[PDB]
Amino acid sequence: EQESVKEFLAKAKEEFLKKWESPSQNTAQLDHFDRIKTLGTGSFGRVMLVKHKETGNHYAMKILDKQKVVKLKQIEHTLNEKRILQAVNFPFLVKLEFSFKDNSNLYMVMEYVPGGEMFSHLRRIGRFSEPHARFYAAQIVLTFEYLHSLDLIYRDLKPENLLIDQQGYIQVTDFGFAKRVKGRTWTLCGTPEYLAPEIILSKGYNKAVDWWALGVLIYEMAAGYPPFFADQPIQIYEKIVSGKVRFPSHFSSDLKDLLRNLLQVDLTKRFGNLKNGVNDIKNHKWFATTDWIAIYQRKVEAPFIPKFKGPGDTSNFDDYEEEEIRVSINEKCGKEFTEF
Ligand SMILES: O=C(O)c1ccc([N+](=O)[O-])cc1
Repeated sequence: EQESVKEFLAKAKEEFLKKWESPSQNTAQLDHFDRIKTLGTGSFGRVMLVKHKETGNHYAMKILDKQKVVKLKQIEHTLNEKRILQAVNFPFLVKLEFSFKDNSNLYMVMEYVPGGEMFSHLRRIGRFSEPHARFYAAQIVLTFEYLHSLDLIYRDLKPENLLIDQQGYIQVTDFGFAKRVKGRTWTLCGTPEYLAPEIILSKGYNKAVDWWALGVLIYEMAAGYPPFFADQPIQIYEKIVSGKVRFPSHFSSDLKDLLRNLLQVDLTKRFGNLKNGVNDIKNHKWFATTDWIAIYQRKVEAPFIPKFKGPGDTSNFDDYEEEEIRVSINEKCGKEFTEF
């Protein structure tokens, strides 16, 4: 509770609110960019590496098909995503550089993070050592302290959404489920292995779901697999709600203790959601070696620098069928996306 942290977060919230209340809109257009490669694809959108034709800068352009967003009931989520991203500012949050829309699609032009997904690195090495997991975890703790102070819940923590930058630090990406919430919210969203019990059980839930997800992430980083793994979602959900977790014997006692407090089924007893808030996590013995300010200032040497050749190198991302970016002659779903 150092006044220094209080004053930092008060300024952070002031700056967020000014942008939140007057969002930027329509700051580029599609023909300002060349398409390079598809980096990922989903049921209503895609991410493509693009290059700005005048500056030469590379970006990750997320393209969402308006009709599919509507069909999959993602309108509000998409509006949340863009309004939040244009208003936030933190060292471990990916930057939204431009946004715009056309007759068919919504576009969010993000910084490109060439090291690829944490998930790929984790799966290639098997598991991270505790110091390595702790370095990433510390960045997530600080990022959640920031987001939660702004009344934002992230709701999609998982290794695929954490990209590794040129200095070996995290960039949190994919704000598709992020939401500004005072009090409780109810939507079923997230990824199965990372869902808190109160989401599975259809309760009104709060920021404590992000702290649960951090427990899942730390476990998965340190073990190589998530704590509630099973072959089918229903089996995963049964394990999540059960109140039981098994730890590998290689985990330190401090790690097990922290994880029991993050993976606490009773949200009213979960670290990050008690009277001392984030400080119960920051002051835990597992984080005793963490210099929180040095992490924030990016002065700690990272566990590894991803291997890549330059800002246009796509070698840490995988290969997808290349599909057209078609723009209809007629405006689709204009009313739904007026504010974008
Ligand atoms: O926020 C996102 O969804 C996002 C996805 C991918 C990348 N990227 O590939 O750098 C950046 C942001």
